[PDB]
Amino acid sequence: DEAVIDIFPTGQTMSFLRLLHGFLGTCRGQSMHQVLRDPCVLRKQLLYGVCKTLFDTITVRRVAEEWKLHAALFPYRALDEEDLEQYLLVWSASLRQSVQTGVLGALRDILYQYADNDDYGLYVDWCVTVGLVPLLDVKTKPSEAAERAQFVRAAVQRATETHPLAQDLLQANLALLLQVAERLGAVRVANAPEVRVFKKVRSERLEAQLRGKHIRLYVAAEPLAYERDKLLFTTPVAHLHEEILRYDGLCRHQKICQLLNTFPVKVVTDAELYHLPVLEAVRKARDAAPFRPLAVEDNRLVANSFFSQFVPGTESLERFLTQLWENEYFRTFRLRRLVTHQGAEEAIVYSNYTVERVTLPYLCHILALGTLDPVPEAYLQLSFGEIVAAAYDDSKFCRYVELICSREKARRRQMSR
Amino acid sequence: DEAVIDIFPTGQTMSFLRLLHGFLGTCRGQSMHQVLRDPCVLRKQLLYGVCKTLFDTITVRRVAEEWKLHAALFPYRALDEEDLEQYLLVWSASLRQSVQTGVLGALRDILYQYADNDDYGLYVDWCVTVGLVPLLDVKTKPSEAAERAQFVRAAVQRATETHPLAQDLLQANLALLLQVAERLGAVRVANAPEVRVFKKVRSERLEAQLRGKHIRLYVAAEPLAYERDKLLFTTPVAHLHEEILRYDGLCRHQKICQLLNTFPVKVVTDAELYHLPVLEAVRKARDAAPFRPLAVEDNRLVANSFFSQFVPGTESLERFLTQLWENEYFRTFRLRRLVTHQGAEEAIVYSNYTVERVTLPYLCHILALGTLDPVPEAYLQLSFGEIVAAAYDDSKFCRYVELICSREKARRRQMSR
Amino acid sequence: KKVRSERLEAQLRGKHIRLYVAAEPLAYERDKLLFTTPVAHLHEEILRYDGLCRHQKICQLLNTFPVKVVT
Repeated sequence: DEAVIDIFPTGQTMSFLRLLHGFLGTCRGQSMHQVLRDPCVLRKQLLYGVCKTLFDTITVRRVAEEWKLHAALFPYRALDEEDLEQYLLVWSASLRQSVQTGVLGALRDILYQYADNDDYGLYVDWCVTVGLVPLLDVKTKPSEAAERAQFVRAAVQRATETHPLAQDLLQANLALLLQVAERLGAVRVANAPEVRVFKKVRSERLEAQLRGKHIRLYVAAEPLAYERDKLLFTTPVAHLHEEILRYDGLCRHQKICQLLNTFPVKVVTDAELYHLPVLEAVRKARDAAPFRPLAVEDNRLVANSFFSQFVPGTESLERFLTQLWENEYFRTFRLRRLVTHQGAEEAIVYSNYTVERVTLPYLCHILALGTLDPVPEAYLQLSFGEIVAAAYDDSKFCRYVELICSREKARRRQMSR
Repeated sequence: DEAVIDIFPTGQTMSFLRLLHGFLGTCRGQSMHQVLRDPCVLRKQLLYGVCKTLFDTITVRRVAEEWKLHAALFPYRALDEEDLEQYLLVWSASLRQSVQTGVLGALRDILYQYADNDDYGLYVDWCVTVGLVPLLDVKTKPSEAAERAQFVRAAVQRATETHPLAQDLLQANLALLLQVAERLGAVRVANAPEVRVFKKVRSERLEAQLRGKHIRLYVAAEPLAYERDKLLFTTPVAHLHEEILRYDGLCRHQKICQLLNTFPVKVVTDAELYHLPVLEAVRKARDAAPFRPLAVEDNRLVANSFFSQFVPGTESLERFLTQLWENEYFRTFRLRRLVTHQGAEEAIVYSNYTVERVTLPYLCHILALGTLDPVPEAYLQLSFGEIVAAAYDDSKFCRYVELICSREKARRRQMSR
Repeated sequence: KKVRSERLEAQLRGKHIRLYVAAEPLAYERDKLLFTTPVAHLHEEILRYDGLCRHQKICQLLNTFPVKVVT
């Protein structure tokens, strides 16, 4: 039996998850954590990365080849003065919308089936409250890899009946598609009881076990460790644990100093009230708070007493704590505050440092990052389905259309002129 | 008998539905849940999805063929200088309004008959308060599928007497229309007494039963489960349950400390008031609140008493709770606040993230999502009937009118010039 | 609302009449059942207001005299 210092299921960190999802502590700052765990933004960045890796592959060759196919199939032309640019622009729009809705249906189906592990919304807690994530690599029989291969083959059959160039792109990159699909169902966030993580004092190679079985873990911020056997975390929630404990103690104190002043006089020695009228309400109230005196024996000597009536004010440290939570979650992740003119907090949303700090290291330890890339934060406010329309616009897919536009305008301009 | 931790019909979550529809708690924020369960926006997005799936199908061929039909039926033409564009524009407007009112009558009939299951308004409660929906897959005899076929055939007979191009669109896609009509009446939201959901501790495969019958359920957020046998949820309403319980405790406390200070003096030892004139009113008032003393025996020793007069201030935590509720429902769903200049809260309405978070997973577990798409949030504020006029305008149905406009202007411009 | 089959239907003086349900209330082992309608969202608060109005009238009608004595 090795003496090993333990960190996870103590009071100091089991209380952290209760306060962080609000069993004990509450404030207006509690919302600024729940903005940080939108599990849709992970699937947005995931689809942005897989579509950006998808689209920039064969932008040069097939834009000539399928245009040659549709041109030799239908070379119909009346005049080369006005209608050529109109056919050009409706051509570009039709291609981009067809491959758009094709890969949009493909990514939408393969994500809406099995991207809802929703472990992001716990990953942010273990990256904000202890700085290191427990996770159990769930594996199954290898037949289920063939089952997922079957499912993504059915999805690209939907793409096959959608459009030929889209299914050409998916038949190009389905290998990495099924790779990131299996990496997506590869792990959980260790959301299970009787889990524990500890730091062995002889060799600081702190590792978790789940119910006796060793599990791996990704450490992002190892705590500082000294001759203080208990050890301080550098995590952002542990910056403010004392203050929110002070707040909840003040809430209990205010409740008990309210509940001990209910009666009008002091001596020494359930909607029942609403509906029922006042003539019996004054009857029920008088027995609802029984007058109780208070007494201790003393010989030849009684009190010269004093009375104190106060309630502790919550609004001062309430405004202080909400300001503390607000400026804290704006420093340690640079959330933006986009507003209109004289506009009051229209949106709080992820910015460039936030995705770099939480989403990209997440995909580092899911190891999907070998193919992916960050989404710019201006794109993240957009839609689930509109994001691709600017995503492959950011690639040279729509930039090659301008060059083939100039090539076609030269090709028929030397015909006309 | 298996020891299974139970979650649904306890105090902690049956009280959630009572506070959410306001049996116990109240605030100015309580409306911000009821804006989130507008059941008309689901049928809005549903009709947008089915009209978008309809209208992009045959935009290329039949616009030429039916114009050939109308041209060979009536090729009358006086001059090609001014009147050609006028006939062209009234032609395009008549086409779009005819198919508009055709599919509008079709979707209006098939929606107003059997889309008022209104289960969205309960789905948002089980997605906001426990993060998972119980639901019972209601099935019937297979004859009723032929009754629904009969109903949609009657609706397309109304389309038949409306317009032929709309009847061609519905005769093209009536199969998937029957699919979405069946999937719409496929399930309820498990709004029934004696329903229960629990989490089996031996394998965390939490499942619901209805009165002993096993039913499936869609989990969107697995709650955190530990050696704490009770488990904490990550949902929005459980983030603020304690604070509104504090509010209701203060409401009861203020009601008592108002109801116990009603008499003017204290010693130690129903509209019947309004109509009645004051001479008998002051008579009924004194017996309406009888003077009562209060007494406990003591020997050789009496009181040195003190008096307290206060009621708790409700407006401080009332403003605090409404602000908490407000910024809570603004972070966890990015509800927009569209306003005019110096305009105060003109509308709170669904934005891009909100439909992605609640409507699209709803249609994911109704499995209508294989044919549908999100409506952009700017369209959802528009009408039930005007929405399609922009919806197929977003498609190439009105964009192909510009190309056949240029084709007709070339076809008669080479005739005139 | 019939508890055996939730097929809630109205009658007029013993004669059955039809009804259009726009929002069926939620029903549980709570025999009284909660409505999802907007007026039931604020019923408790306006009952609190009317109780306060009665309370203010009766605490006005009990302070009308200038002096108060005991005996």
